[PDB]
Amino acid sequence: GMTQHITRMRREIDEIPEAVQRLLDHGAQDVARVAAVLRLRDPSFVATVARGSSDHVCTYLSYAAELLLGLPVASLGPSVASVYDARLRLDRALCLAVSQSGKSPDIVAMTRNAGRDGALCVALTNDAASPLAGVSAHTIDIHAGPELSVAATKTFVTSAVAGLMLLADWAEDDGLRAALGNLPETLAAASRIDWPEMRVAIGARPSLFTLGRGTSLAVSNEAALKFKETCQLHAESYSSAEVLHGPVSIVEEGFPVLGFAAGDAAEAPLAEIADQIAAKGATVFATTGRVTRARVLEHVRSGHALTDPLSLIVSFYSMVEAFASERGIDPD
Amino acid sequence: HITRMRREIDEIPEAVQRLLDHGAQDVARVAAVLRLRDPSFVATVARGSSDHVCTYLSYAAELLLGLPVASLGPSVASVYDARLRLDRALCLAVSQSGKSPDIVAMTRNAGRDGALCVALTNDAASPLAGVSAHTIDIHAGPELSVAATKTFVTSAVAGLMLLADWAEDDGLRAALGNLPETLAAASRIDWPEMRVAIGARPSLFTLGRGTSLAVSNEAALKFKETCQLHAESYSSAEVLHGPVSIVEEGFPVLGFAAGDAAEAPLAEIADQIAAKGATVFATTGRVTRARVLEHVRSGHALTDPLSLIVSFYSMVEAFASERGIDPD
Ligand SMILES: [Cl-]
Ligand SMILES: [Cl-]
Ligand SMILES: [Cl-]
Ligand SMILES: [Cl-]
Ligand SMILES: [Cl-]
Repeated sequence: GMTQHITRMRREIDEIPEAVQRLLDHGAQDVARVAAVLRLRDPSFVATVARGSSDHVCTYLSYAAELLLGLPVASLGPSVASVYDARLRLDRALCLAVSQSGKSPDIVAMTRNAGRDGALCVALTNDAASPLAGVSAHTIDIHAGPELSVAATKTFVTSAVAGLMLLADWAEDDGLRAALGNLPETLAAASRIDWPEMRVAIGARPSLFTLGRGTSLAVSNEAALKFKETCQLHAESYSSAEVLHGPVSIVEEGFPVLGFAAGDAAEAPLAEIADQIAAKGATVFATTGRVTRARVLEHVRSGHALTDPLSLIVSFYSMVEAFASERGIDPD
Repeated sequence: HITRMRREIDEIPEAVQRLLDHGAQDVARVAAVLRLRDPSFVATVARGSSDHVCTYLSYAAELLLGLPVASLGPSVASVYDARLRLDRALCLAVSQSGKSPDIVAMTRNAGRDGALCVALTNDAASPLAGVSAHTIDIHAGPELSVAATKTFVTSAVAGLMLLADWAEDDGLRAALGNLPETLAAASRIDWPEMRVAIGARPSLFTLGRGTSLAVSNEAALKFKETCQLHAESYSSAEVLHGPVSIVEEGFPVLGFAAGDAAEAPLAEIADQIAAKGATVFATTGRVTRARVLEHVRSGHALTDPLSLIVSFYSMVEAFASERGIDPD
């Protein structure tokens, strides 16, 4: 009938592909200009400033910068500025600040101090007129549009895409630029996956372990965050290289395990651990054809190692929304 | 009949004294190298509890020396074998055994790529030592318990000694020098009221702000490892904004506050949470709603967290032994 029965979370997941398209179209110029400044200034290291889901974006971008450009990336605790007002040596540094609204006093303070202390500050934000924009040398509008879902899926995806576009223009990497260019298609496909077998597993045992290795650890961390946020159920993210050596036995917990595998150098080791876990009797799923014991999760590859995780997180978001809506949990 | 964990905690003060006695020359040598090298940044390489030590040392280096500190994901070397730009950097690797192939690989590659690699380890003959330019033996000695309490304290102390000598910081050196006395005092505290709260509602939330977040993180880890009960560590500036309501969970909250600029904001958030009905304890006499936890100050802001974590280890050991939990 006339009453619509689509959650805000789902509405925003179905807007992710076009949001990325708007960022690719409308943000291309600003991104190219900042990349030109970076090639000229030629900084020798990167500092990131962020909190919450924005910090998972920063983790993603830290792997991307290190793998593409070889630049070491330091995550700066905002208290260094906001509590201690320490003087840092940031000449020759890019400071990358990531924040949906750009209002957080701590993020603004750290970004302001970074500039004072020599860094070229670039903000990735959904509000170009925010306080953060005002303390940065450059602002890249992520073109996420208004978020009404607490999942804030558009903000995560577009933040990461904005940072990847910058890195790709800075590195002058045509393979990555091509993959980025095709993301709306890839993400559209990814949003049509909702992993019914995982939803049944979680319904049976309602907590979740996520795994990542290398770059995909950033989306594994994001996935655990948003699962807690939207479903009010417990989740924990681990490196697949550390999961078998932590405080608690993952297998003894009896909860489903989801391995985030991108088509990169970490795909094989992730698959290997996923299978080892499944061989102990645990319920394990992984986003790769390489697993022989763990269950293969439907996924869409992107054309490049660094864009692959964005496709996986879109599929995850879609799984979580379906899980919640069919159980009468409106995330919002 | 004391537990191995209690015996381990009791050994902490002497272990720190041996580090001061037998590690001072090695630390002074490396500090002299660094002081003249004047690296523009620091990278850290660690996993598990050693990564909490790295967090602690990251804050210490930023606040003392103004150098930004980058935590390097070991897969960058072990999986991707990426070429990094680490010219002139200090790369600090922290590992009890120094055997982890990922830690060894990231450190080896850090050196390959220009960093001066310094290992803080309990085994000077380990593979990690073998790929480092300098090795500082932490003098932790054998781990007696899964809590691995000496390893954490001595690793941090070794890092702090290095930073204090590099910075030529008399006040920090003084505090470090008195650590065995401070930590002996700290080990005699076991927070009985906290144990009652945790017994009643057996999960724990720990908080820190700035430097003390390192020990907050360590605390949650070791509570989980020793007791097999859930714990999670948050920045006090973020705890009221996370995906799950801390007050609504109904579990005790432990605020770690050092005698630094973060003490007041930690105490304020601790009181806000307490004002909402949660059971909150904090290591500061500045809270007026949350309960004050007995604690020993050390003579320097940067050494204060080591006192707090020793008291915490003592509380956990008492909590576990009383309830029939044998961590070991
Ligand atoms: Cl923010
Ligand atoms: Cl990893
Ligand atoms: Cl290790
Ligand atoms: Cl008490
Ligand atoms: Cl903090």
